[PDB]
Parts: sequence; structure tokens; C-alpha cells
Amino acid sequence: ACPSQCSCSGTTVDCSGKSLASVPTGIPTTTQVLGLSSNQITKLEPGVFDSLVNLQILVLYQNQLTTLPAGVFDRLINLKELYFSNNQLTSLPAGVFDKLTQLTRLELQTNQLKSIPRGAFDNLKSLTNIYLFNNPWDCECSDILYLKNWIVQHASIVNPDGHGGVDNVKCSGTNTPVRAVTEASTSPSKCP
Amino acid sequence: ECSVIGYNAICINRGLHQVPELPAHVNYVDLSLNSIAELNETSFSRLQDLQFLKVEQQTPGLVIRNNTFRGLSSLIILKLDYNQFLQLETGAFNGLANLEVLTLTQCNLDGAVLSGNFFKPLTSLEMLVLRDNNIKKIQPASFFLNMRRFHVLDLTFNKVKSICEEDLLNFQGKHFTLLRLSSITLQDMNEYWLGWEKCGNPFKNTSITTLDLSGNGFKESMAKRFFDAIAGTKIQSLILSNSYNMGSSFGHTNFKDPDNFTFKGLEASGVKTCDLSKSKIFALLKSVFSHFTDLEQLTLAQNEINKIDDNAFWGLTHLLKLNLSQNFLGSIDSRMFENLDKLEVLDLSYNHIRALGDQSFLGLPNLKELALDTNQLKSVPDGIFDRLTSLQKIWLHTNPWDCSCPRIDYLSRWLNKNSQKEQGSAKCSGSGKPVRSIICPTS
Ligand SMILES: *[C@@H]1O[C@H](CO)[C@@H](O[C@@H]2O[C@H](CO)[C@@H](O)[C@H](O)[C@H]2NC(C)=O)[C@H](O)[C@H]1NC(C)=O
Ligand SMILES: *[C@@H]1O[C@H](CO)[C@@H](O[C@@H]2O[C@H](CO)[C@@H](O)[C@H](O)[C@H]2NC(C)=O)[C@H](O)[C@H]1NC(C)=O
Ligand SMILES: *[C@@H]1O[C@H](CO)[C@@H](O)[C@H](O)[C@H]1NC(C)=O
Ligand SMILES: *[C@@H]1O[C@H](CO)[C@@H](O)[C@H](O)[C@H]1NC(C)=O
Repeated sequence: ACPSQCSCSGTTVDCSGKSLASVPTGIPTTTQVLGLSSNQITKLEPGVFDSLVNLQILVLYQNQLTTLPAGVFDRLINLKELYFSNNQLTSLPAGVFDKLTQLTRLELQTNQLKSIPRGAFDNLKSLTNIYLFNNPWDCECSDILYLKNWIVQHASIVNPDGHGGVDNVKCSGTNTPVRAVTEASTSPSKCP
Repeated sequence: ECSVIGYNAICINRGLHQVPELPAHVNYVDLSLNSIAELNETSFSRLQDLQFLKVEQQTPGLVIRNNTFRGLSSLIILKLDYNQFLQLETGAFNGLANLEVLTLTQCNLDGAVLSGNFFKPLTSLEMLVLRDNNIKKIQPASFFLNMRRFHVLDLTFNKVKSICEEDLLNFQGKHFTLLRLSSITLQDMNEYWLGWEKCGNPFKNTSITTLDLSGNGFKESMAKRFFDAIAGTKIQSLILSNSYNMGSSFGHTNFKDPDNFTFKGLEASGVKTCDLSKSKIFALLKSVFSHFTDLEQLTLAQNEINKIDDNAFWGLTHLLKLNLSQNFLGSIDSRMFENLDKLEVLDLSYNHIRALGDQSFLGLPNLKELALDTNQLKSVPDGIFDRLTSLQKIWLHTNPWDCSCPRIDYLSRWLNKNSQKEQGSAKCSGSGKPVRSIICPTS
């Protein structure tokens, strides 16, 4: 059956625009597409998605997420598309995307990320589209070197389809491209 | 560029300026967050199997031309929310005779969307969401008389001037499962308004399962006139939470608490649950709820309640649940909960309670659940719980229990004998040991 606040069609469950403060319970394990956009979800419970092993699309844009719980996506090995735009993410947990071998689209634009943890994207072998613009990247901090090295190596998949490209990943305050920062200009002491 | 998975087509944020080519068998399509400036009849020509379609939040000014959806006889759900300055031709929804759900939240729409012929083709419509638009008056056109399964309407966050009988004429005969009129202000319907008599009964010949009127101020003088006006309307659940003008508030003179006349108009409504939480009620006056003779659940949580007068609960012969959590009762006595013989659940948590009177819970033989947690109780009178013979659950934790002997003798023994009923764990202040574990050397 379909969750109360949600609308279901085939393997799609849309719980969008329902003023939800949390993820609805009783979501069928056969769910391939789960829509939770445009709600008031402020936090995700650890392992809330473990049941949904068939999930290929998870939509969470326009909520109030400040961070994620560790390993929250590790059961979702079939995940293809992940939407996080317009939240308040200030940091990502180490290895949240490590299991997402088939992920082609990762959408992280318009958040509050200062940095990306080392090797966070390394396991994403299928990644076709990643959006990283509109984030206050701390270029004075030395932890940004991973993001720098990664986007300069995979620039073709960064902010494509006229979203600015790799140059639209900009530094906080100076508005300089992140790919252009030097290791000498950064420092471990300027890391919050 | 869309992601196709079975019968699902995901086209979110693809920079699209028109509907893309998709396999002709898909029945769920999400085109949200693109730059489609206009939808017309050619837009969904190759998608006649559509059951669920979202075209939310295009760049401002999306235009939907006549017969855009002509041919989509399988379309059940259509979501078009967050299209700023949405432009609808009057035949925009031609052919959607089987549509059940339409959502048009935050599209800068006005009242003509209900009074004009926009929804005329929607003969199967059941649920209409019109949140956060510019609808100043609710005036459904006459074809709504023939919409036999229309039963859910959401108009939250529209600045509605007023609601009157002649406005809602074409909703008469309907039974709504949900009529959500939350935070709609009703600025004209104040205590001075000359239009009250002419207003009549907006809900004449209309029944409602859940009437949500939360966030509308509802000063006592206004509530009284409003419920006098809709007297006799069958309502099963009444929601009046966040009535920020309701109640006299903490030590004040301007506004009044409700009294025995305030809700008299709901006398014959058959109300089963009533939510008056998050308002500013200071005192419960006598017979204030005496017209809720069918009421089974009542929450008054998060008000400013300092006082419960004699016979405040007079007439509540069927009430099973009373929520008084997050108020300022400070102390409980026997008189306060008279007239609640059938009560099964009582929440007195978060009330700064420092004293329970001797016979506080005497007239509640059917009480199953009693919450007294998160107060300031150091002690209870001996025998305070002995007549609660139906009791199944009790909360006593987060209180500064004084575990000196023999003061704690009754409670420690009672909590031990009834350990299966205690939810959470009452603790001695100081030592931190469970009160249930204390054995006094004497008694
Ligand atoms: C879009 O459709 C509406 C309604 O189907 C059209 O308006 C009607 O036009 C007929 C004439 O063919 C009039 O007799 C009706 O009175 C009109 N209805 C209303 C509510 O005005 C409208 O002309 C169409 N617009 C376009 C551009 O095709
Ligand atoms: C009485 O109403 C209060 C407030 O509406 C309810 O409080 C909730 O209680 C749960 C657990 O008891 C908490 O997790 C929520 O955070 C509380 N909500 C708020 C807004 O504080 C309370 O549950 C109700 N009591 C009963 C018996 O139904
Ligand atoms: C319908 O819209 C498409 C895309 O906006 C446009 O190319 C086409 O000319 C339109 N056709 C009509 C008949 O309006
Ligand atoms: C409206 O009035 C008619 C005739 O008096 C009655 O049969 C019908 O049940 C009423 N409908 C509602 C919803 O009250």
C-alpha cells in the first residue's frame, strides 16, 4: 500500500509538497523512485532507507537538511540519481557515496558546503552529471584541495548543460574558480 | 537526457524548453525545474498513457494553452505547483474528465480560477490544492454542483476576506473529508463587521469530516459570531490550533477567554475531536465545552492555562482524551477534573506542577493513561493513585522526587507494585536511583 501523505504510481512514490517533517513510514521495498522534495525535512534517521534496496532515484531538494547520517545510502547500491539542491547542508559524512557505483547524477548545488571530504567522489565510477555551484567553498582552507584536484580531473561532468561548467565552482568571497587555487595559498590553520 | 526507468520518466532540471521525446508507454513523468515557457496541444501528443504528471516550478510565467491535455484520458494526478505568474487559458484542462488530483500551490492565482470555467472539464476531481495564492474570495462556479466526488479542498495561506453563504452556494450538498482553511486571515470577519447577518451560513447543507481553521486569530468575539453563523454544520474534527487571539493570555485585560456561549453554535455538529492547542487560553471557564456533547478527544496543549474553574468540563459526557500538556496549572485539585467520568487518557505533563490535591483523580474510574512527567513534584499525597483501577500507563519521570523516608513510602511501594505501568523512570533527586527501588525502614 501507499503511505498516507503520499501519491503512488507504479514503482513511484511521491511525497513532495506535503509539509513533511520526516520520511514517511511503510514505503514499499519495491520502490524505485522516491520523491521527498519541497517539504520541511530537517534530518534523516540513520538507516531510514535500508529497506529500499530497489531505489534508483531519491529526490530531496528543497528541504532543510543540514547534514546526512553516515552510511545512510549504503544499502542503495542501485541508486542512479540523487537530488540535494536547496537544502542547508554544511558538511558531508566520510564515505556517504562510496557504495553508489551506479550513480550518474549527483545534485548538490545551492547548499552551505565549505568543503568535500577526501575521496568522497572516488567510488562514483558512473558519474555523468554533478552540480556543485552556489556553495560557499572555503578556498583558504587546505581541505578544498580534494575538490580542486577532482573537478579539474573530471571537469566535463561538472555543472554541464550551461550551468557554468567547472568554473562555476567558485571560492567564497573572492568568487575565484576553485580549480585555480594553489596549495601554497591554502592552509590547515584556516580550516574551521 | 531524461532518465527513463520502466514506466517512469525523470526529467528534473534538464534545462528543457519543451517536452522531450519519451517512450510512448510511460505513465509517470516529472518535468519539474525546467524552462518550459508554454504548454500546448502538441506538448503531450506522444504521451497518451500518462497517469501522473508533474510540471512544477518552471521559470516564471508558464503558459498553459487550450487543449494541452486533450487526449490524456488516463491522467489521474496533475501537479503544477510553484509556477510563478502561471497563465491559464480557460480551456487549459480540456479532456481531463478522469483527473482526480490537481495541485496549483503558489502560482499567483486569484479567485477567478474557481469562479471561471478552468475546472469545468474536471468532472472526476476529488482533491484540489490551491495553497498560497492570491485568492481573496471563495466562489465556486455552478458546475461544482455536479462534481460528485470532490471532497478535499486546500486553500491555506490565501488572504480570504470572508466566507459567506452566497460565496459557497455551489458547494452545498457536498461532503468534504477535508476542508483546509488554515491561515486565511478572514480580515473582514471581525467583531464590528456589518456583513454578519447577510453572511448567513457559509456551510449550509454541507458536511465536513475535518474542518481546519487553524492560524486565523479567532478572538473570542469573532469565534462566537463565526460558530453562531455555521450552527448545525456537521463536523467530525475541528482544528483551531494557533488561534493567537483566542484566550485572555498571561495576565492581561484586552482579550477574553472563551465561555459557555463561545462555542454554542457547535451544539448540533456532532464534533468528535477538537484541537485548540497553541492558543492563549488562560482560564477554562464553566461549561465552556458544554456544547460538545459528542466530543471524544480534546487538546488544549501549549496554551497559557493557569486556571480550571468549577464545572469547566461540564457536559463532556463522552470525552476519552484530554491533553493539557505544556501549560501552567502549577497545582491540581479534585474539583478541576469533575464531569469527566469516561476519561481514559489525561496528559498533565509540562505544567510546572508542584502539588497534587488529596482527591485529585477521584472522579476518573476509567482512566487508563496518566502523564505527570516533567513537572516540579517532590511528593504526592498517600493513596493518590489507589482508585485508578483501570490504569495501564503512568508517567512520573523528570520530577525532583524527594526520596526521604517515610515521605516516599507510599509512592516507592506503589511504583514497585505497579512497575509494569510506569513509562520511563521516576528518579530520586540527589541519588538518582529509581523511586520504585526505595524501601523505607518503617512506613
Ligand atoms: C480557450 O477555450 C475557451 C473555452 O473552451 C474559449 O472560450 C470560449 O469560446 C467560445 C467561442 O468558441 C464562447 O462561446 C465561450 O463563451 C468561451 N468561453 C469562455 C469561458 O470565455 C477560448 O476562446 C479559447 N481560447 C483560445 C485562444 O482558443
Ligand atoms: C499532547 O500534545 C503535545 C503537544 O501537541 C504532544 O507532544 C508531543 O509528544 C511527543 C512524545 O510524547 C513528542 O515527541 C513531540 O515532540 C511532542 N510535540 C510537541 C509539539 O511538543 C503530546 O504527545 C500529546 N499527548 C498525548 C497523550 O497525545
Ligand atoms: C507548441 O509549443 C512548442 C514549444 O513551445 C512550439 O514549438 C510550437 O510551435 C507550439 N505549437 C502551437 C500550435 O502553439
Ligand atoms: C442537504 O439537504 C438535503 C435536503 O434537505 C438532504 O437530503 C441532504 O442530505 C443534505 N446534504 C448535506 C451534505 O447536508
